[PDB]
Amino acid sequence: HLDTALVNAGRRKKYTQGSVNSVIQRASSLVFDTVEAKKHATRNRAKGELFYGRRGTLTHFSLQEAMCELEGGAGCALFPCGAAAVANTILAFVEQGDHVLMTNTAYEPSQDFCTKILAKLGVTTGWFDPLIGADIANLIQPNTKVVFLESPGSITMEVHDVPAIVAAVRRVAPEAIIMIDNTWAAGVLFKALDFGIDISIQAATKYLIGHSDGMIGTAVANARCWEQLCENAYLMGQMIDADTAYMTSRGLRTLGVRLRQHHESSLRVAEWLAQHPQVARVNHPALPGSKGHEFWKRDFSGSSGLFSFVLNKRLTDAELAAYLDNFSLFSMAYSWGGFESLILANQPEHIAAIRPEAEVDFSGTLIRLHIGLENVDDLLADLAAGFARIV
Amino acid sequence: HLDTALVNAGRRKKYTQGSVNSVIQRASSLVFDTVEAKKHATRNRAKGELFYGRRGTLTHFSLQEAMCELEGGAGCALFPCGAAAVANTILAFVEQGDHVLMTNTAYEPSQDFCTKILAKLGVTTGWFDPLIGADIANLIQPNTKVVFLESPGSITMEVHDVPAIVAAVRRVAPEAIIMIDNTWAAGVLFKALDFGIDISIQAATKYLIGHSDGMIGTAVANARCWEQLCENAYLMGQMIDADTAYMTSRGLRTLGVRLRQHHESSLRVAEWLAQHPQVARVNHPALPGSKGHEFWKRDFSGSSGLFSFVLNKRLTDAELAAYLDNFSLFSMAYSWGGFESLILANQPEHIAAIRPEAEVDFSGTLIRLHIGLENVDDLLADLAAGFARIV
Amino acid sequence: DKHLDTALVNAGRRKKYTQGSVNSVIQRASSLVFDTVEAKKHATRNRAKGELFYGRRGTLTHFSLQEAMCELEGGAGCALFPCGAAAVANTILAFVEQGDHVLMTNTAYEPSQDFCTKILAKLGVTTGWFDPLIGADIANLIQPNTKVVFLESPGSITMEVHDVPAIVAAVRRVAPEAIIMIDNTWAAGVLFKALDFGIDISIQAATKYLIGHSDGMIGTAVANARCWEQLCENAYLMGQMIDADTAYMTSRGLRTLGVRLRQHHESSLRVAEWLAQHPQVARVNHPALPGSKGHEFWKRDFSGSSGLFSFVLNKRLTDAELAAYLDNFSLFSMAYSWGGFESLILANQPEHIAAIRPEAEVDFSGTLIRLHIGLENVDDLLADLAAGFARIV
Amino acid sequence: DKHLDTALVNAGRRKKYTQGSVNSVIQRASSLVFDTVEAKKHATRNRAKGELFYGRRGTLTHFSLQEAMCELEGGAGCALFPCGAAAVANTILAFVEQGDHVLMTNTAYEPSQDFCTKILAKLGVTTGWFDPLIGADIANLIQPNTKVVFLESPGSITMEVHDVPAIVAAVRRVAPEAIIMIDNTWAAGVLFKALDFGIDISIQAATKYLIGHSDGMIGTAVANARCWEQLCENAYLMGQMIDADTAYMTSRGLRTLGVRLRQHHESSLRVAEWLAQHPQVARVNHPALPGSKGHEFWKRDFSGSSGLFSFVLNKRLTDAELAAYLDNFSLFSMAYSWGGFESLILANQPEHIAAIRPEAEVDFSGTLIRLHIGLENVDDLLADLAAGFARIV
Ligand SMILES: *Cc1c(COP(=O)(O)O)cnc(C)c1O
Ligand SMILES: *Cc1c(COP(=O)(O)O)cnc(C)c1O
Ligand SMILES: *Cc1c(COP(=O)(O)O)cnc(C)c1O
Ligand SMILES: *Cc1c(COP(=O)(O)O)cnc(C)c1O
Ligand SMILES: [Mg+2]
Ligand SMILES: [Mg+2]
Repeated sequence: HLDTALVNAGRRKKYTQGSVNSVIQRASSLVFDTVEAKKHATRNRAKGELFYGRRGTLTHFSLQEAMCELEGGAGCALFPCGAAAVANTILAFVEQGDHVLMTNTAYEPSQDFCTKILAKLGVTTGWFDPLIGADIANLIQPNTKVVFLESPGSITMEVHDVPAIVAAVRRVAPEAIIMIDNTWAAGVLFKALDFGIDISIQAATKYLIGHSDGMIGTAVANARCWEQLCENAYLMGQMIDADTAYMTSRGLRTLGVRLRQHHESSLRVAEWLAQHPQVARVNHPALPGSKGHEFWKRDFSGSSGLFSFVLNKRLTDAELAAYLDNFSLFSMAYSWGGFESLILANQPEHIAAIRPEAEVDFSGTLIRLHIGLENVDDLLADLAAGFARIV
Repeated sequence: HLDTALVNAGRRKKYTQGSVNSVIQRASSLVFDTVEAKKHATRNRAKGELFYGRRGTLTHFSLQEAMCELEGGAGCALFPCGAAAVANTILAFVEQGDHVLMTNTAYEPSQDFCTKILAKLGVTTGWFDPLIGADIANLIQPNTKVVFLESPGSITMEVHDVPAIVAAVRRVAPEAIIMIDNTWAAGVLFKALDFGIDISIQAATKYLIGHSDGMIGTAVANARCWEQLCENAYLMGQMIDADTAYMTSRGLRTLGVRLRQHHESSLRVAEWLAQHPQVARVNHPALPGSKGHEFWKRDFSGSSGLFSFVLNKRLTDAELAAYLDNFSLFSMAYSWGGFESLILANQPEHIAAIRPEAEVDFSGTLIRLHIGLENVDDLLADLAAGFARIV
Repeated sequence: DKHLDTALVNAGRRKKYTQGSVNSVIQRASSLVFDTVEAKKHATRNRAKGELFYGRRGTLTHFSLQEAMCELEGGAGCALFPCGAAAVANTILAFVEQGDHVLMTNTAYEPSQDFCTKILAKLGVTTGWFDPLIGADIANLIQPNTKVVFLESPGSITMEVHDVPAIVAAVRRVAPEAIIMIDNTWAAGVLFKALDFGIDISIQAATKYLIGHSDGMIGTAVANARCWEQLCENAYLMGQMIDADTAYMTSRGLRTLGVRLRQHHESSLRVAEWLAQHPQVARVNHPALPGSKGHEFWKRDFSGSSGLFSFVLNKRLTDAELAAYLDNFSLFSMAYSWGGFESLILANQPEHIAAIRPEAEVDFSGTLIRLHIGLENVDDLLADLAAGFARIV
Repeated sequence: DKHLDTALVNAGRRKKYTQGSVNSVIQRASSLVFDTVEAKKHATRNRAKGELFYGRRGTLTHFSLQEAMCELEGGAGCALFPCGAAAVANTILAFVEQGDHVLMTNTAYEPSQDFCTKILAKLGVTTGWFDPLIGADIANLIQPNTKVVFLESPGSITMEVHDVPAIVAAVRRVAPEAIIMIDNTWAAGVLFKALDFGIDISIQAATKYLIGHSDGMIGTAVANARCWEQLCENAYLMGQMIDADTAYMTSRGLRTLGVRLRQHHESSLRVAEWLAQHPQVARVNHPALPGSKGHEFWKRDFSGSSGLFSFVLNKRLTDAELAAYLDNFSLFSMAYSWGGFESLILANQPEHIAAIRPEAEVDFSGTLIRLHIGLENVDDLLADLAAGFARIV
């Protein structure tokens, strides 16, 4: 059961040394008692023997073991944040002349890494609609090396048909590297590697940390792709500090109870918004009628608390301020996955500008909500008060 | 005076909020009270206004201000470790078709980033002897974009003639990006940017942290190069956690008193080794006769505690174990810059393999020492006991 | 009902403490700098009133936690301590002097009892005991020199729930000026609103559910207006404080306390209901289980349950049987403390309990097993308990 | 001489605590897991002897610090506390009972005095006072019920150095069983080897030089074999402990303590020598300065100096002059505490000192300025002091 696995993942005596949680081992230098010990550590420098702090200490090894168990992978690479995990995981598998095929709903920093970093290094990026399904086969080029998924999509929440995409990729380019940004699912509500994806990337910053106070990225790879991910990310110096690794392991322990509350509350809010006269559409993977909902219901084991909705009109700048500046419980901030409820707004042309080679299908102002752990009736009252400020 | 600057750098009330040290602000989400506040934060997202944790919190801003003051730069980018700072700082300034010209004594992970990451991205790397001086002009190609220095060199400690190198580069390619790995000097014993270098990179892991228990990289850039460094490293997701940033600021406060002890002790050990019958040569920038010593004496304001020496013979594997396995105070580990004294050995062919397009000029076993804060007569007794095990 | 969830998310989070982040900043300090003599004078006058003065009085991080605890427990001030045992010992010490008498429940946490019998006694302060179900009959035990009446509901290990209204009313009838204190750790200070019942001070080992992850230690004591000044100043004369980082982690634990406690309640009551039907169980002590001692008071006076409870086996396990039972669990771990995400198991023989029930005997003869029910899947925990039963059948 | 530098680098760093790193691991815990009943029994028997048992007794991180402190101060055990004031109050409390008497130097840290007069007095323990230079004449003040003789050398604020050998010899002549304690904070426990002088317990605010950076609070008390058991168990009954992270940071501070103290000594003595020649200075109180009170004992009994000292101005500054002086320093900051990298300044009027010198009067009439000399360049600090003098001339 997932709840039991979350409580126990990565907690072995060699890391915990008698406590419930792993020790925090802060180190660059790791000491070798003999030349033979140093030789053994060198051979096992990527295999959980203490060698050098850039490879990790006991605290990192415990987190890596936990992530491999929970996401069903052969190895887990750690990064300073989610954006670093995305950028460096893609970079690890490309070279001049390669092509990346990325969903047009990818997180904007992921897109900007492709267009502003990869392109000048001779790696091209093409784009696809998140509902393309089996038709992605027609976009695979002779030089396509990476297929990059993100389900649900950033902001607009469209859910891919991963089985159809993976089957189509494997028909044309069996050896391609299929990656997913699996942050919304916290890597546990969608078991990406069981669907034939090669690498599951997360901003552990979000639900794994769970409290809006650490930043960290993870990438869990299958056996085919692990060695290349591990060694190439290491050549870029990617690692996380021991204390944040500890706080990520610690966040896992409450992830199940947190996610269940985020699901229950956010679906309640989504159902209520969907009936509301000031709401044109609700984008929540768990809400019937949302884009790709059928695939969410089939392929995921739950929901988190992040979603969006489109207002029945385009707010003026004055209305945007009246709406956003006067919430009592929702806070305006970037990021999500914590205990606090958050709100942000985007105009349609803002979204169109981050949907490469595509237009948007709405004209009202889009509101993205993160539903935290507050009482849902209090959150509904805050949203209702906001509606009254713009009616 | 440097000691007063080290105590005070980055400590302004807006970061310290009443304490001696900056507060530790742990955050991904940073809250905007109004739409206008969010617009202001966005405009100032790289200029010390709270915007998003990947850009930094008050704790990072304090460290960045300190590093800019101490190294005389326009901005300071932060990284998860020194290797990440090197890799990402080079990457920030190259594209397909560019050429990098790097000292053949560069830190081995820096070389491996160039040969294993850059090359397949269409960026070539050429090499130069660290004593090339003005003759580097003959190696500058039409596509040379970056000139990468490291003074003293890794392991073998050769000191560049930076004024001669910089003048020759500026004669041929005034616009080239000149970078230095300035870790041995802790960025303060050699004021790189005052010599016309564009970017000074450090593994803050070493002397800035000072205790072998944090990892972090920094890169301080002049005004010409800052915006590109800042934005391109950010697109790779590079950052450090708030707690390590705090521990780096904290390490600065004792850096002066620590470095003076490392200098005094390590020069004493070097002078003693230089008289010893079992020692063929001593590689210490502060020791008369060492390679580039004249430039160290002219261009640096002190020494740290890392150096090497060559034994009067090539140790067999049995002798290596007898020597290294039985020290009482020196420990075998990678890294350096802490309070503990460390020892490592390399055979000549090991060094030759990390001197691209060059051979080594010694045949004895090379021993690298980090001289910590222990009593120097105790360290000398430990070294003497080691000599007796191999005589 | 989830009534408190919004309060838990927001408690103590004011801009002066968070400075733009969601959580309070961590301000590590002994020295706190005064920019001017005028500022030093103001900080001195207000050194116990939330102006930065000296690290021993607190930094912004402590002030934020103190505000959150006062809001959640409805107090006038919150004193902080290195652990729950320090909170108990120092809160009692803050209100006693030579010649005074303490009246304490005989189900009090053992370190609390030992503080009374081994420290207070040699300082001229005597301690008497009462059965946890004494209710209004406590009036007969109050002496003219009784200064402190010390409650703990549910009781340690055996889980008996006081009739707090009856006890408080009797104390106020006989000794209105007495200081009534409660160790409110099991309720995490929020499932039983002690200060609303006329208790003067609610003490918690924040170590347990507030931290919630078995990795910090900290005590809190929230006092009403009548008692705050004496608690604050006398604990400070003993140098009592907590470090800023643990204060931050306690505030952080508050944010998930509601969702955690609901799961601990649901899972532990399921386990208790199953044990109460099991042929190898003689008795189940869970405040939320009908028939448990003081359950009617729990039902009336609490807003929920946590996950700690106990049960009595049908026999006293020998040392050998205790090893066969405890050494071979797959999910439960043997450890002290509780309140975390992990399920824990500990055994107490009946004679061990009797020795920590002063002036009383136990009313059971089997080994008592104390369970902390964590966040694991409850069916997996039941399978672990069932396997344990098979090892001792 | 740097004799202790190797010991400071290595103290407490054993493989069982460091597990491959240079520094001890940070083990955060309340619960400590017992794999078997046999392991729990062994941990219980050895719960005060460095076996993992419960977070309140310590984790590996605490054990490493305790080992380092016992090595450096030459003791049998080291008890840990939330701050220096908690160490003083709880170490004294651990050895007194109703009817006992404490004999304390009148230059003791004010919170230490207030603990005696405001806490101990109401528990039946009386306190008497002695001049710090009393030496062998202390014998006349020892009563049949004197249980504790409490030293502090140099004294707080005014810096008087005891003749510890003379005091100890007199105490052992009259009351051999008395518990002699010293607050050894100024020496960081290493510049004065208190236990080698026949003192029983050396107490430190590790907050100061051991932490060394003004950002952690922690008290330590290192006891000889005679007194360790009572200190350990009675402090534990008061719940006294420190968090694992602050213990780690204290161990970490030890590693640079030698290099820091040498700079504090060099710089502060230079400043003291300059002040002693300054026309606006009436007196300099620095143990390392010839002519200072008890300097001959400092020279004989200490292995070095720290950076805290004081001086008396040629006049008492009014409130207005105090602001002009203190508000406008560029490098010195106004704050309590000391022992860090930053230079600090605080003023005490002569009448303020007299009020904290029980049964004594002060022998100066100017404002007393206490300086902590940090790691800044000493010529810059002298320029800051010179500018201050110009503002009050
Ligand atoms: C938050 C976000 C990221 C980036 O993570 P950071 O830790 O903020 O760098 C990556 N992917 C998704 C889907 C995100 O929402
Ligand atoms: C240590 C080292 C680095 C790498 O720093 P890390 O923090 O270990 O990644 C970079 N440059 C030099 C010269 C080094 O010695
Ligand atoms: C745990 C316990 C305490 C002691 O708390 P510590 O933080 O471990 O000192 C106090 N009261 C109760 C009811 C406890 O169970
Ligand atoms: C600072 C001080 C103390 C108190 O230490 P805290 O950690 O601040 O409680 C004790 N003794 C002396 C001599 C002091 O100066
Ligand atoms: Mg578009
Ligand atoms: Mg070569």
